[PDB]
Amino acid sequence: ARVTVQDAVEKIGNRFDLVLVAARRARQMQVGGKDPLVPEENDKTTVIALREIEEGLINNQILDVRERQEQQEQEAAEL
Amino acid sequence: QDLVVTEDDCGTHEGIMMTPVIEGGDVKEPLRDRVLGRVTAEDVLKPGTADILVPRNTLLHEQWCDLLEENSVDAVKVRSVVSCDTDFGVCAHCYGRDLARGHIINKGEAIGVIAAQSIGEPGTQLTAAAESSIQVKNKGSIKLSNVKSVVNSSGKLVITSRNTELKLIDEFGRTKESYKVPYGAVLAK
Amino acid sequence: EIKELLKLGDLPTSGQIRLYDGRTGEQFERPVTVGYMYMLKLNHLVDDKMHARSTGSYSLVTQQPLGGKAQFGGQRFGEMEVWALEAYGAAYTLQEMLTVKSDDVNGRTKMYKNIVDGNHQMEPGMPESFNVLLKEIRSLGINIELEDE
Amino acid sequence: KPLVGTGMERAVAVDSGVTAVAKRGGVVQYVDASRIVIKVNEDEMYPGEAGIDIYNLTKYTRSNQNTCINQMPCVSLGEPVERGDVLADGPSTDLGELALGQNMRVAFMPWNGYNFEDSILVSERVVQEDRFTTIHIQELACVSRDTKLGPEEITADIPNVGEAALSKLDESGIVYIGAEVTGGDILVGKVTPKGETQL
Amino acid sequence: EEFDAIKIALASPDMIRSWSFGEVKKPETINYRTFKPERDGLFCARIFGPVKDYECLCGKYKRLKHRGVICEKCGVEVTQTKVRRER
Amino acid sequence: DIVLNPLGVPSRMNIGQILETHLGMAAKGIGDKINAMLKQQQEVAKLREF
Amino acid sequence: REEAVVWDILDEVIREHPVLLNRAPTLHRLGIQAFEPVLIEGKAIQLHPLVCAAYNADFDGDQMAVHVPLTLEAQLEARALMMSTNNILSPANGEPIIVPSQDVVLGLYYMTRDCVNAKGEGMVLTGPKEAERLYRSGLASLHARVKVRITEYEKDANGELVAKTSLKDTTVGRAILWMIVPKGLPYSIVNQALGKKAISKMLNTCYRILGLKPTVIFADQIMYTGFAYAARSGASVGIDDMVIPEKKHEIISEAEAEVAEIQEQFQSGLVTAGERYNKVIDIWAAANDRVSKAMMDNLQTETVINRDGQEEKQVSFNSIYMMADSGARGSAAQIRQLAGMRGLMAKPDGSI
Amino acid sequence: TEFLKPRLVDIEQVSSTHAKVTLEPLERGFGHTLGNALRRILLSSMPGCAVTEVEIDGVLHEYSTKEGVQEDILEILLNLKGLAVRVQGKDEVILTLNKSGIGPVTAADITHDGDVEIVKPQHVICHLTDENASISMRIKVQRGRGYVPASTRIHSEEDERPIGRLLVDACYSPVERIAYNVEAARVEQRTDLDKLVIEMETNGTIDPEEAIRRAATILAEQLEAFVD
Amino acid sequence: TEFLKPRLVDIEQVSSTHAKVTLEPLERGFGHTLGNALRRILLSSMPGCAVTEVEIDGVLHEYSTKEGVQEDILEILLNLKGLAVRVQGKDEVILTLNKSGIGPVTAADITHDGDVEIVKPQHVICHLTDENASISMRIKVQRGRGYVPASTRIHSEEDERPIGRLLVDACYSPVERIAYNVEAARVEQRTDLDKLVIEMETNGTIDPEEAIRRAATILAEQLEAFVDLR
Amino acid sequence: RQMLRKATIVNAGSSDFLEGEQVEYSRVKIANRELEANGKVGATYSRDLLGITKASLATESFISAASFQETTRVLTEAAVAGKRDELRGLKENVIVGRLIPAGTGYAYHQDRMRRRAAG
Ligand SMILES: Nc1nc2c(ncn2[C@@H]2O[C@H](COP(=O)(O)OP(=O)(O)OP(=O)(O)O)[C@@H](O)[C@H]2O)c(=O)[nH]1
Ligand SMILES: [Mg+2]
Ligand SMILES: [Zn+2]
Repeated sequence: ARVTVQDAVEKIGNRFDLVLVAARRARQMQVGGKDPLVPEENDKTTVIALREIEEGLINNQILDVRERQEQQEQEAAEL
Repeated sequence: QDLVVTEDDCGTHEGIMMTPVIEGGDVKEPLRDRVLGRVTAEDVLKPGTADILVPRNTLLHEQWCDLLEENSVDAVKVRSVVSCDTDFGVCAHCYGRDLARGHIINKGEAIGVIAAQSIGEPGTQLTAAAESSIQVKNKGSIKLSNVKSVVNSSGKLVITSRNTELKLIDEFGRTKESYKVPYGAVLAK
Repeated sequence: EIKELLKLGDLPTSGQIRLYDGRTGEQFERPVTVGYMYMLKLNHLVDDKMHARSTGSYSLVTQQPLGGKAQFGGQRFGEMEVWALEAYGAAYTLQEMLTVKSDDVNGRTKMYKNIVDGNHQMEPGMPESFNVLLKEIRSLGINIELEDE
Repeated sequence: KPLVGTGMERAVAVDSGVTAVAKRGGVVQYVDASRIVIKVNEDEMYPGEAGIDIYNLTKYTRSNQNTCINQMPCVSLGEPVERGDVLADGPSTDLGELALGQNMRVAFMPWNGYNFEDSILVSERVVQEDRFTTIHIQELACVSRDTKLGPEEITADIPNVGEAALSKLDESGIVYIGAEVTGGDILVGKVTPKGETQL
Repeated sequence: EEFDAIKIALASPDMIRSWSFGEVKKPETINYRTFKPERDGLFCARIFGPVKDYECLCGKYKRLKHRGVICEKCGVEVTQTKVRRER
Repeated sequence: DIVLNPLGVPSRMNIGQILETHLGMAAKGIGDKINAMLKQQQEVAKLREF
Repeated sequence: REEAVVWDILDEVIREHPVLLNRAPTLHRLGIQAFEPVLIEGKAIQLHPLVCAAYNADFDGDQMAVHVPLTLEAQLEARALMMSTNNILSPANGEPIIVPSQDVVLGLYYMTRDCVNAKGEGMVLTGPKEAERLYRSGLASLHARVKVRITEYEKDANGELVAKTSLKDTTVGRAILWMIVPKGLPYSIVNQALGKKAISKMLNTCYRILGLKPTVIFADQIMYTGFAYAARSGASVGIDDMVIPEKKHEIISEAEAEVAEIQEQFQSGLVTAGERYNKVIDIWAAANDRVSKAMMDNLQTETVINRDGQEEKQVSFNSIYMMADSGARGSAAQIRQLAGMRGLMAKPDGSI
Repeated sequence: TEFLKPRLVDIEQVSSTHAKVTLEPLERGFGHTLGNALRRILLSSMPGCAVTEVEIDGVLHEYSTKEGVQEDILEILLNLKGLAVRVQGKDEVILTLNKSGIGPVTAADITHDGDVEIVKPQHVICHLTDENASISMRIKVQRGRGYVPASTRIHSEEDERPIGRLLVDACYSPVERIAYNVEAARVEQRTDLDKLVIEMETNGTIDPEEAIRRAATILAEQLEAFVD
Repeated sequence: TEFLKPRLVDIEQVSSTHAKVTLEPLERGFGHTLGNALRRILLSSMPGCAVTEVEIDGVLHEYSTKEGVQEDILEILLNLKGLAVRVQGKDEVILTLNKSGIGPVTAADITHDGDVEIVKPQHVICHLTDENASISMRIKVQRGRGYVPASTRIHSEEDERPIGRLLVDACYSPVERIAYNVEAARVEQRTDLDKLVIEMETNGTIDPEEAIRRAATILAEQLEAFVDLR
Repeated sequence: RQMLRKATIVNAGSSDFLEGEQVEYSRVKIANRELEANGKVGATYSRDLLGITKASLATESFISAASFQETTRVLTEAAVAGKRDELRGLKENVIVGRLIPAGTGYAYHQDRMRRRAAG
């Protein structure tokens, strides 16, 4: 969260993987301009990803599943 | 530098038997605090061998440790880094708790560096000889392990062993105080 | 002799006084030692010591930033400081400090452009100090090659 | 001066040489914020040369650590003085005694962590009274060299420069005496001959 | 470039020749007057590369247009000055 | 003027600063008496006595 | 040009952006920590007291390196792994390093410590709020021994917290500190006179029962209350603070005629240089301990406090004694050479 | 004079009892000037009602024990200190509490009385153990201000004092806690400028927002003697 | 509310600088409430007049030395900080000081301007050694409040930089010292009723009486904001 | 554990052990696991203690050995052996300015090791 990131560690577990997953999500919002699931409330992309992980919306597996979905939609469009 | 947590569980039963540092009467370092946050090896129950109390690879939390003290367990084989089978690193279970986090160590943590730093720091930062008579603090019976002494014309037991360990046993039969007797000593009893 | 002198001043022999807090007006709950200490302002003024750097000139051979405030220098990230990042997790912070922040010439300009572009992406490379090391070992007549994937 | 001293204070101030001390003594003929002229007494005054000592005082000069060296006159106009009396005080000297800093009303007691580990809590009154206000004189040089392309010019005529900047430089390209300056202001204008003009 | 490993081995006389772009015959560094690199000296531009980006020594070829164009007259390759750190 | 921390004395074992402070106040005590007598003019005889 | 709009933009960038602070020497990993920066006017870096332990930071001119983690990844590794809050326990031993001292511990000690009767001994209050109101009203000392009604919250077998109300025999000050204490903890934690040693245990206990955010808030609260009551008190040093044992010269003159008798016996014939060296060192070493013990028995206690009628003995509120007993700064050893006897000094050879 | 006035900005009302009040912008030093001045009035000068005297039948002094009652008389009195009372018209009212049987005696068992209003009728006073036990008392509520203890009441008032009348502390003040925090209000230009955060905590007889208004009013009433 | 207002009772004026002010009757606790609140405004907020700019002819900067003058320009400026000035009408007045010959230059040598009043005419500014020496300067006195150092004033406006003006500190604040004592006012019935004794020590300018009136005014102005807006 | 890294070997297995070669314990255990399943010549071993300085120079990364101490000697012995450093350790990766094989980098580094199996 804002202050401390303990809760988001408790969702995923490995501090190291927490950082990778929060990084990947923050990159989506930074570059892709992906819309945040929680109200922004003037928060940086680093903190928003941690909010989304805390509440259990963002996760390595979930991100991978939606990557496949958008990627398959684009394959559909190209063919 | 190379030592990193590579595996979660090597599934080895090996364990460094750690005893309570009881040197100089007052227990210097308790066994509870010496095995606090370390994976246990071998289903070690209570005195009465008929029902398992503790399992195998199980993180010793402050709660488990408090149970250990009611039963007064003296010796515990615990899983250690040295006896870990993992090739090219060590297992989260052989190590135990990341003392800085207060829970089981995360795989990928650079343990060796932390070890070297933590041994090195105190040294770098840190940069009464009236021991004549042993007087015993609590009543009990004299236990002399490793001792070969000769009786002198006084009536008294004059020790002639080099390694001499006087211990203070209670009633139930636990070791509670230690006292390094030297060579050339007169024992009262 | 000091207490005798204090009595001549009609000041207390203890040299402790009743003090009142300027903020609240209430008294402090016990007597406080007050008097005159001769104090010195040493040459170490903060004005002279504060220094900060984002990007600057870079060293001739090693291509790392210079040292010292007079040369507009980056702070030295020493072995000791590196080990701290090793103990933690922090692998990206470390690589940053090794590469786009020091030698990596292409990397530092590319990442500067990314930070103004607001990309906050590293794109690492090869530290020029290492390229030098290779050249210095080949100058000794030792073949040191990079073996490819 | 130091209120709680030892007595070495005066010895050090005199022997350091930074104080002007009277060799001959006699009565002071003329004080000035620059000079002291003393008329010598007949008993030490030799009958050969004119018996008037002149001590020129050093005014506000740079030290090696860029601190300030200033001599002020101690005595008043028409004061009788003996041999070995202090005529002018050096930089960190009171009437003859050595004065390295400033004594202050101090109280030993915690504040709201504003004196945590040796941290010091000071009154605004100290700043107001300009006690521990310190004077520093820095020396900057501008060198006109001769290069393979040709000699460098110290003109006020400098390519790509605001009138704001050139206002402070006079005809030759030198800043005026008394002029206040801040980082980036030009002190001595200098231009260097460039060979290749390829753009 | 991204590689797997690094190996170290004794340099063959012929291996050493491979890296070389010429034999420095003379101790001459630069000319005292035109502070430019001397013939087949220690700072020879003909061997180590051009002093200035995409510019030969005698100055006949300039600008990024001329790329790898070894000037016939002085014998200096028109590439970046960076090369003189690697050759 | 200045508020210094008591805890930076007994560990440091420089007790000189405290004696300097007590004497410093006594010195200034007598300066404050002379300042008071000079503000009220008073007698040269009385100043001389004190 | 440092235009006014630029400051507003800079404020916006620094928001939620962590910065690394480093102090030399970096002996262990806590020599680097991440913080969220707070823009301040002035040229000095402001460091949080409680982390000064990890850095071995004391403000007599130490400096620190600042480093900016640029990438999103580096920002996340700083916020999650390297943040001050997240590195509370040391990597070496389980004991934590983050713990206030000095003024902070001094203020807590003064309040917690209870004196004889004082203002309003043996009153009864409805909770810590009546206590606070009494103290601030000026009808009660912080050290008044009065019974108050406090409601502690003990955790049950599950996640639910059980509430328990009981009368406690503590002091006004400790009741008011209970207000800072989060629900879960026992009242017995604040009921002793608190020092730095007890407060470290308090924060560790709170961390293992309640968790991270509560201990973070609780740590801040302890710092604020500690400073606040630290300036409300105002203990200091003096010249009479250092008490000297009355029976010091009696133990000095005895020891001194004794050593004299052995020096006269030296010319006689019972003594080598080594034997007499040992005998004189033994005599002075025992004298030193004697004078130190008598000095510590005239300083620790030796408080004649007339209780509500007759005389009592209680612990001394002598300033230096409180500093030493609280563990705020000097130890008994430093007070041995302050008001006691300096002792036997050892030559550079190591011989005494 | 470039006078720089503050204005009441945010009123977080966490509860009817607890309410935080941020205040800006304040000039340097006015944070503590206004903070403390108000804190002192709000503690020692906010007026209110409180139990002064209690007379229980079959009780000669406060140290005895009544059978069928778990709490000693002292503990009962301490609960009556916490009894929240409003008197509308009169300055002094004597309320009667008669109750019997097994159960927690609450403040609702007090005989109403038209003008008097008991803010917390569920307030615990006594626990009755045996059903045959009955408790009867006459509780005197006076209006005053600040904190007037029995120790400061016996030393000043030495008039009528018969045995049996149990005197308890009377916390007239409706404000239970008050603390003010000065935080930096980084202001358009001034960094010296601060905000005042007053964290108030009453019982609910007086509104925090109204209590602050009253405290400032008392302060300005004292400044009428100094003309402007 | 049996409200109980104090009224200004006794004004002992020990000197033009020092003045004691007893105040009664005060209700219990209002002694310290008013005492400190007033002390803080009287130290930080008090309005006054003080020397802001000085321009001496033949003087480019404050570090030079003028011939025939014992004191360096810095020391002269520090003496002008201590110059006690009242401006009646205008906010900013420029006084002229021209003096020659041997003598201690006093404040009386300034051309007495009509509205402006120099409180201490004997105030020493300069010592002239040589008879041929003459000093001429134009001293600007501005009205403000608190403490405005030359360093805080060298980082704000500075629209024009006339090589020849010297900025010096000017303590606008007339109040040098203030302390308040709460004594018991053994009131007809109440013994907790108290008096407030304010010992003020100013330099020149502000009248003690007038200053207390102004400080109470500023506090009451600040309370209008809280009594009004909720 | 790092002190007890190396071990001397007696006899031969299916690899090149013979009398008294000093090889790391992990690598001889790997050999012994495949040997016990398949058979071949069994190899008796004996763990050796190395005190810190020598243990660090005995590491099979010469970039870590060189960076530590004795750089001239380390590089002659590596140059003559034609030794190949695959950059397994942390010091090795820090020198080339790469991601550490630990903490954050352990995820990425394990992905590269599986990229060695195919593509
Ligand atoms: N790293 C380093 N630290 C130094 C050096 N010289 C002094 N110090 C530190 O400077 C500090 C000076 O004393 P303190 O740190 O205040 O000592 P302390 O442990 O707080 O004990 P007290 O003085 O009794 O409060 C010590 O922590 C030293 O470690 C140096 O050369 N290197
Ligand atoms: Mg220290
Ligand atoms: Zn050419």
